[PDB]
Amino acid sequence: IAHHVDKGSLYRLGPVGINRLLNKASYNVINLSSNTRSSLSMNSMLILITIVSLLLLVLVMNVNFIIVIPVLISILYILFS
Amino acid sequence: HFHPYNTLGLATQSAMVGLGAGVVAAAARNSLATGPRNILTTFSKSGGVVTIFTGASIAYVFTYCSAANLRERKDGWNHMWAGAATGAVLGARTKLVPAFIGWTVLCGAACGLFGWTGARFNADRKASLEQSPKGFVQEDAHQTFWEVVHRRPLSLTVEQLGEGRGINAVPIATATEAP
Amino acid sequence: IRASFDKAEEPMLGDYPDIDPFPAQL
Amino acid sequence: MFLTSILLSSLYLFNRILAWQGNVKHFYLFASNLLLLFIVVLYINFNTFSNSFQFNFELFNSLNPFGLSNSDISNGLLFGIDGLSLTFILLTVLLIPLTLLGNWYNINFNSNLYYTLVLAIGLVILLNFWALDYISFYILFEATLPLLFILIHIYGSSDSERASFYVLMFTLSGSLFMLLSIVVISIVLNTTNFINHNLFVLSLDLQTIIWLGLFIAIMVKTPLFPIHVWLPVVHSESPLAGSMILAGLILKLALYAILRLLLPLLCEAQILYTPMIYIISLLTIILTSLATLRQIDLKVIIAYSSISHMGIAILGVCSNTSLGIYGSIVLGVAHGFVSPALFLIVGGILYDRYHIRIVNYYKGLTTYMPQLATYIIILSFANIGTPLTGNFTGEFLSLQGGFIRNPIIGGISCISVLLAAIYQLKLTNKLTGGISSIYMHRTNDVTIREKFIMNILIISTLIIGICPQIMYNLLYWTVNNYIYII
Amino acid sequence: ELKPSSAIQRGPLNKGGWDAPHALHNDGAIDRYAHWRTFYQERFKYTRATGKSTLIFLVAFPALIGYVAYQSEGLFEFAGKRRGESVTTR
Amino acid sequence: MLILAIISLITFVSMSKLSDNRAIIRLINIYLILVLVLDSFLYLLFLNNQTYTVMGELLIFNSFTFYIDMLIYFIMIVISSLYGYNLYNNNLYKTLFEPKKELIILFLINILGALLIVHSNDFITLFVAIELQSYSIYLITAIYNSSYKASKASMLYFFMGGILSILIAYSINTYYSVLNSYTLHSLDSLIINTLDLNLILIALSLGLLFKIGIAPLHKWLISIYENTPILITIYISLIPKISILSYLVLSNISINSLVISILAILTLLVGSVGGLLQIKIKRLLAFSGLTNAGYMMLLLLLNNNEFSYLYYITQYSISHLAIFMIIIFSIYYINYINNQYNPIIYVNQLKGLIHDNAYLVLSMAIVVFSFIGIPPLLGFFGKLNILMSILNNGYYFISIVLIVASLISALYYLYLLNVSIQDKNNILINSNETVSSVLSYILSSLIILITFGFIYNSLIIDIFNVYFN
Amino acid sequence: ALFTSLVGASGLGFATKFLSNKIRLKPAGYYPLGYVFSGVAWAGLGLVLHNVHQHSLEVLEKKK
Ligand SMILES: CCCCCCCCCCC(CCCCCCCCCC)(CO[C@H]1O[C@@H](CO)[C@H](O[C@@H]2O[C@@H](CO)[C@H](O)[C@@H](O)[C@@H]2O)[C@@H](O)[C@@H]1O)CO[C@H]1O[C@@H](CO)[C@H](O[C@@H]2O[C@@H](CO)[C@H](O)[C@@H](O)[C@@H]2O)[C@@H](O)[C@H]1O
Ligand SMILES: CCCCC/C=C\C/C=C\CCCCCCCC(=O)O[C@H](COC(=O)CCCCCCCCCCCCCCC)COP(=O)([O-])OCC[N+](C)(C)C
Repeated sequence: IAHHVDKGSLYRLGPVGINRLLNKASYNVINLSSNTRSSLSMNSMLILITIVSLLLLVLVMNVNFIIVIPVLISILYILFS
Repeated sequence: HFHPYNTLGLATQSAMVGLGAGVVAAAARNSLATGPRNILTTFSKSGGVVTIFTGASIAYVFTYCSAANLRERKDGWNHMWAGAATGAVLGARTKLVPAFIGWTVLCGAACGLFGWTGARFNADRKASLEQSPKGFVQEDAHQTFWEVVHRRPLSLTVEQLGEGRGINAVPIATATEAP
Repeated sequence: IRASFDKAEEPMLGDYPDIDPFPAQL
Repeated sequence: MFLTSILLSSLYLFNRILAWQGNVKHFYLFASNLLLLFIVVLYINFNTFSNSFQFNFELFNSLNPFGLSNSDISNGLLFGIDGLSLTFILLTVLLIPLTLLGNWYNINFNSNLYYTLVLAIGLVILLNFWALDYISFYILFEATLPLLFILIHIYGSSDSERASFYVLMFTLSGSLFMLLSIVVISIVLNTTNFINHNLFVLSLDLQTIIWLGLFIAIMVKTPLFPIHVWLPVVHSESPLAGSMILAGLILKLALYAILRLLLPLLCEAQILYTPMIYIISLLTIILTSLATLRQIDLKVIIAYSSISHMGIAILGVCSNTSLGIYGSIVLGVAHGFVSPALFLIVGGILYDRYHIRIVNYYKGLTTYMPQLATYIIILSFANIGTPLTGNFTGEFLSLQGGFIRNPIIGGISCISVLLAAIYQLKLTNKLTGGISSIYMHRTNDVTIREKFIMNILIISTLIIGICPQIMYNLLYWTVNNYIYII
Repeated sequence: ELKPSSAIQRGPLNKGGWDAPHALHNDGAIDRYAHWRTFYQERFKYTRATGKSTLIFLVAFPALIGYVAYQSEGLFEFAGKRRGESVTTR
Repeated sequence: MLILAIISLITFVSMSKLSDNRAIIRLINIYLILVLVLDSFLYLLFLNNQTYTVMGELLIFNSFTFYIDMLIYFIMIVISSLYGYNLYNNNLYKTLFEPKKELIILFLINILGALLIVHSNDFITLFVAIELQSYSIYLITAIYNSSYKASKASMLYFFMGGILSILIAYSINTYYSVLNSYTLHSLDSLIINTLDLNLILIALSLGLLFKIGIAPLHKWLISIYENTPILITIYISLIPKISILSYLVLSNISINSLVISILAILTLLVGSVGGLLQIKIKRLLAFSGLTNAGYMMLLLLLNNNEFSYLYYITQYSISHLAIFMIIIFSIYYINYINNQYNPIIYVNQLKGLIHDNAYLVLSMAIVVFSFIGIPPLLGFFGKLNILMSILNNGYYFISIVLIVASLISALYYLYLLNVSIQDKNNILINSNETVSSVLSYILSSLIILITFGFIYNSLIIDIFNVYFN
Repeated sequence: ALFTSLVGASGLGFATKFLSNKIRLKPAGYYPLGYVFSGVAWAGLGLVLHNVHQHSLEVLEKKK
């Protein structure tokens, strides 16, 4: 209990597992735009997707609501990991 | 009451949507990259994204409609079971078992917390203070949610709490009276 | 390493020397 | 004009003692000691015949922002006492000169910083118990956390970075949900108040889902089972004063807040949901008092001891019975005596002498410190719950009150007398007995100040243990103010 | 050509006070043992033993207490009593 | 009386030399002070939320707009009191932080462009005023021409602001195509039911919102903020945010907006987890700008957001302003100085600052606790009053993600303190020259507002009640 | 009361002058007339805010 529960698994849902979770998710949103020192072309091909992805997202929404939730979970997965 | 869901119909709609999301994400991954790339490496150096967008989109809504049909009601628990299935799909990319179990528990708990509040990113127009009856009641009205009264009816609290612990249908002193 | 709990702590140690546990009484 | 002149004189006296004397250890002692002379005279004029709140004042009213106010329209910050609210102030004010004393011959580097921080996080927990709004209770429920962060980070032993981050993070993370549940009942009722909310009922579907936001907020502060991650590893790297004032005062605050906030407007949401509180309190008593056995460090053991007694106490509050409420109050007033005395034993005396807190170096304390091994034993046997000490009166009444409400959970929870004896006596007979250790040069006997603290924290347990009725004159309304058994 | 100014004269930091002599000989084995035990969580991993303990004390044991506490809720009423009378409610 | 200043000073700066620039900025500072002192009795015009439409259905003058109109002059006095005044009287501190000749012109042209949006009714005043202020940011950025990063930053900001300006003009043109009028009150609550307007009104919103840092397009702004010099960026981080956010909040064109709710959540996620592993101080500071500008699309979803907004904006502007001025003080004590335009770059560089002076770290501690919402501080009631409106109007998952975002953000706010209270090994024993008197009195006043604004909280609520209802 | 509302804002002014001395690494009393300047300035701010609140209360009284 003092090693497999108190220090083992209640820190995985505590300050040890969340340190690694935030380390991974921060590293991915940092590396969103890593290379391509042409930052103008890199930010400019990003403005197009974020008026296309939203524009298809709303089309998918107003036919059925349930089929955008896995889309949004998968966008969080590709964005944060 | 409710209406059962077409599991196959909603699943194949979401399969088409996951297909389109995988295609537009692979098209995004080609162009937002570096090094030698062409038209054919759309699905060669794709990072396996179209499997993500396809499998999550099938498994969530299939488990959701199946859970809502076998429970015969709609609440936040169906989003918990569906988010557990989504965590099962997203956990299989890292081929390790305790990772996988953690994805299934935590993504399912996060999706259940999303489903319990209303399963909405926005608000409900009705059923919130600005558009719902609030404050005190005026007369012997059924106290709705958002409202306060001064004394609840005892026949209501015995139906809600129970007939056990200390709560009784008659208060204890007048139950023990001299006549 | 003799007991089943001493075996169950092999993957935790990384720089610990992992010596043989022997009773102080015996 | 008169009370302004008192302040303009006292700040000048403070300035001149800053100028001539170097430390303000003496003036902080003088001020914190005069707080006793003030609060005891407040206790004299306390009418015990009234359930009523006696001494009321609003700060920060509209018509008078800098001071007192007598208007027919009140939007300031209310303050007052009765009974319940007053026993914990009297617990507080006789302890804060002892933590202010507790690091007297110790600090040596920026002492004026340290004693300012300790006195300030004592005054903030005075005004915790004076407060009467939900916001004025809450705006001092975390005015502690800045000064606690900086008192752990600077002046912490070693690896005090991580402990300081934990005392901010865990408390804040559980505290924001308390803020949510305060916001909800401040937009429904439009009143933050501790006087009127007996009158206001709520829908059971509303009352159900705002009890969560306060319960998993006190789950962090009195550390119950998915929490108490942070409790031992904020203790084990704290300094001496910020460990005594943590374990004697910050923990009993949520014992006070489950009474003050939860029980009298959540009356119908609890009786559905007390048998989750019994689950969580039992498997903190069963689990956290069993992980004490395997602990290499010496301050971490007394940390988990604090967890186990605070897990006994909140199954006396949540009993909805009449003996358990008073039993949990006498637990809160007696654990706040016996426990900071133990922190004076572990990181107080023994870390000042040898500066390392591993248990494995420490045996044979009797042969060169006899009149410390006495304070090891009588203070341990006071922590276990031998009678005539005031811990047993609380443990007894709280196990009895938790036996009324559900007898199977009380029968299982009665094993805590055993489980609290095991680790405490295992520690006591490792420290007390054996040949005086190899690693250990013989250092001084326990000195006059570290006896003067101890005998106060021992007599104040023994008086409660011989007569627990010396504070029934305060509490006999608050034994009734929280029962909903119709 | 960007240097903090010539008008600083900055010195060393002392903590001040008395060098207390060493009352303890530190043991390297006990020190590295304790440093291994306190920071145990940075190297903990999931095995079959870890998973067995986590299955029991986090899942099965709260569920058993939950069954016992929510079923036996308002049964027992041992306040007075007599002979032959009902000891429970249900 | 901006243009009475601008027309006069442009002739005055045309003839003055390069040495006179400091004293020109001092003159303009004192001028703005006396415009705030002798002319601030115009609050009496409204007494019951009375709104005036001036220049013929073209400008709109109400009291929300009067408060923003007063807030911008106050922060401009604090900004202009930086360029006017020397930090120290040394060789380094003259060659650092040099104001250009045309800088003081471009500030007030930007304030004209920022005020003519909050006061704006027509779409053409909207478009001309976003253009005026966008040019002024193009040129406040590029005025330090002999800097490599600043020129690259101005050229990036140019094309991204150009795309979002054409997206706004497309939305304005499209609303004109479906309804003949340009004014927003041609809506008057009967259109929106019988008319699909949701796509137009969101594209008008998203056009301004993406100019500010709405988080799918957050990567370019962080790069511009890290690349400009450390004094251009306090101004160009404060001004366009507050100007258009009080526009979009005064005219509630996107209620219940699902796109706005998603991007609000995405902002609160990626800001609080983007600032976590970052070693540059202006970065950390700009993502603290991002999460706090994402407690804004939230109130933009609401109806009746004028206590929560205004209180949180003046909270944020004081707190923002104070922590930039703290690191501008902190550059004297650091051991390494690179990059003349941007002297402190890393948050590793301000170590051991408590051993240099303790009261600048006392100041830094109260501001960093005010960002994370610590209850006796003024920054707490801002989040409290956002949450008394989020939960008031039905946004429950928004509230939970708001809380989790605040907790993840506090982890990189407190890194500033973790760095600044540590042992340094090289303590200062005697500084020969001392920092400028007025420029440290300004920071002391901005602290004591933060630490003692709960005193006057109650007066503000009563005043508010009279003057907006 | 008006008087305590002046004295408290003047005390805020004394705190501004004190903390501005302490950032500049000066002693507490450095330019002890500057305390009078800051006290009068912040007390004048208390005058202003006090009178605005008075007039706002009277406007609310006239609506009945
Ligand atoms: C502090 C941390 C704890 C976190 C709690 C957050 C979760 C709180 C959710 C509970 C709550 C918000 C109340 C929140 C107020 C305080 C929030 C406090 C902080 C918020 C962080 C959301 O309630 C949601 O619950 C979900 C599941 O339970 C449902 O899921 C969905 O189900 C499917 C469709 O129904 C979907 O098809 C499916 O897709 C979803 O699955 C939703 O339908 C439902 O709206 C309840 O609101 C609602 O309650 C009901 C009575 O029930 C009230 O109507 C009543 O009608 C009569 C009945 O007597 C009476 O006339 C009267 O009584 C009243 O008129 C409403 O007025 C309304 O107000
Ligand atoms: C003698 C001057 C010496 C030189 C000083 C130069 C500049 C001083 C600038 C600012 C000093 C602070 C004045 C604050 C005025 C707020 C008016 C107001 O609460 O606004 C309310 C509405 O606000 C809101 O919605 C919410 C705003 C929330 C503010 C949050 C922070 C407040 C906490 C500290 C601020 C108060 C500190 C008082 C210090 C004594 C509208 O009322 P109003 O527009 O009629 O008030 C202006 C009348 N006036 C022009 C004559 C003064």
